[PDB]
Amino acid sequence: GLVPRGSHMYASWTASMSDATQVLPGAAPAASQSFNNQTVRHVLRLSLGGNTLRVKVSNLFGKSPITFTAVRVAKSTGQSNIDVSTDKSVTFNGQASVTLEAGTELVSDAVNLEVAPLTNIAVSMYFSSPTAMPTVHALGVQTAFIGAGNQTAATSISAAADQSQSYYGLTALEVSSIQKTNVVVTFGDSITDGYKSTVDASKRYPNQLDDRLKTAGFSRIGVVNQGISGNRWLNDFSGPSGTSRFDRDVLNVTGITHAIILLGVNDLGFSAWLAPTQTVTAEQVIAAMTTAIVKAKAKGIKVFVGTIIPFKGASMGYYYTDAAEAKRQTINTFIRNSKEIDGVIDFADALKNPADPLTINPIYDSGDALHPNDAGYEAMAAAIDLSKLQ
Ligand SMILES: [Cl-]
Ligand SMILES: [Cl-]
Ligand SMILES: [Cl-]
Repeated sequence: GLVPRGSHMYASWTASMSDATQVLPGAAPAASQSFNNQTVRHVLRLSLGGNTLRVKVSNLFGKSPITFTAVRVAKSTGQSNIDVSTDKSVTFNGQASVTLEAGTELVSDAVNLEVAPLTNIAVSMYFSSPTAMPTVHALGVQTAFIGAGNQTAATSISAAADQSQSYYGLTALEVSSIQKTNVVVTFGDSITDGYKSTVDASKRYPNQLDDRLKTAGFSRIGVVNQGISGNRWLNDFSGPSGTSRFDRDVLNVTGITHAIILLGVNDLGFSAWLAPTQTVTAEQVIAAMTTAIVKAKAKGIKVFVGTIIPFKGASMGYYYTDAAEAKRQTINTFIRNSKEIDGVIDFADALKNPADPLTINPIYDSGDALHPNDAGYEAMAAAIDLSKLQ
């Protein structure tokens, strides 16, 4: 009959945050980008539609407060353009300006803009003051547009070479519905992030998963992306360690019902050359995984773990090694035999080279023997049984 009219918020799009100034042990410290009397217009693809939306802004890794002088939202018509008839002020407890102390995040007021699944909205931020921004999602696989002055309500951004592929201080977009809704969180590294998939093409594997769900009729099963390029389970860089960020980036995602966990290859590949002081074992990796899994089951989430895709050829002797291949096979065997998880997604089986299972299938090779191409990410999405996400 009639669906109960109670309304709830659901994560429709996400981006995990990193500290752009944090560097590998022994490296020279890095500077953060800054804005000064400028506007950033982000573009993001919504997984779930609904009637109102909220915007989550973040200063999680700032060293000083920042002040969002204005935040606006509108439907995207491509490039930096918006449909100004949909332009809306995003307020924070009634205010149009909001200050976030260092290490905090804030959800905005609800905004009355009806939006559809698999459509692009634009979130525009204006920083009047000189603003350091170390809280970023480094590789968005998506063009952001920067311009002088407060251009948050403009038809487009007038700049250029002032483009980025990051997200600055923007971490989540929630939308409301009365419908029953599933939120699938994909948690991982570059390969969940969608690195070497086509920019602005929405061809990350969670994008293609989302496409498959909507084609099958599940407009109310959302997929949100919580990858971080270069992420590791046991150590900071790139981005907060998988274990330290699992509470924020998986457990606290608004409305989470499912999780696909795919992380580890950087724990294996960093120790040859990038972080020799950070050699880890397959057992230490499995210990972190099961703590994450056990937490998520304790909260009612259905947990799926993906096998580590083959990566022979990926800088032989400097990322891939025989030690890494051994650790990868122990981890894959554990995943494949675990009775603690709700299910396995055999990404490795789906994507391996039939000529040589230790390498990625050449037609899915972006060319570096590690990262899939668009076809490889379509193949990852195809490997997932949609009944698991119901
Ligand atoms: Cl096995
Ligand atoms: Cl499956
Ligand atoms: Cl089904």
